[PDB]
Amino acid sequence: SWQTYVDEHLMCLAASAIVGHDGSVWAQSSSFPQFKPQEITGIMKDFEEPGHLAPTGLHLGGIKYMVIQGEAGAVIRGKKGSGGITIKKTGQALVFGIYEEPVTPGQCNMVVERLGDYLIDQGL
Repeated sequence: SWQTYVDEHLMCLAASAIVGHDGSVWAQSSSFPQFKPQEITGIMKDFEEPGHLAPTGLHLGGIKYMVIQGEAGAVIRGKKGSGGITIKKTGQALVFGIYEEPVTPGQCNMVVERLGDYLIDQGL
């Protein structure tokens, strides 16, 4: 099934998703939150303007994260409690990874990187 394909190729407590720059879901794991378009817009702006989201924090699914060091124009990183969020920009899409202990930041960061690696390799 599509969902078993997605769940085993994405990060699946942790969740992950591939979202177009226009905000449409290309694939999301079973527990990935619904999000708001304005949330995607501010994320797209932080990729243009590093530090943009830092004074207000990063919001996804209404959840507030503290912005930390990412990769300018390419990766956003956020922390909350014992978990956090990683967002990688590709040519056409955004890869999201959300994690909570005992999932580690490094586990999430690497699933996101691998997804972006695949998408960019496909020209997306």
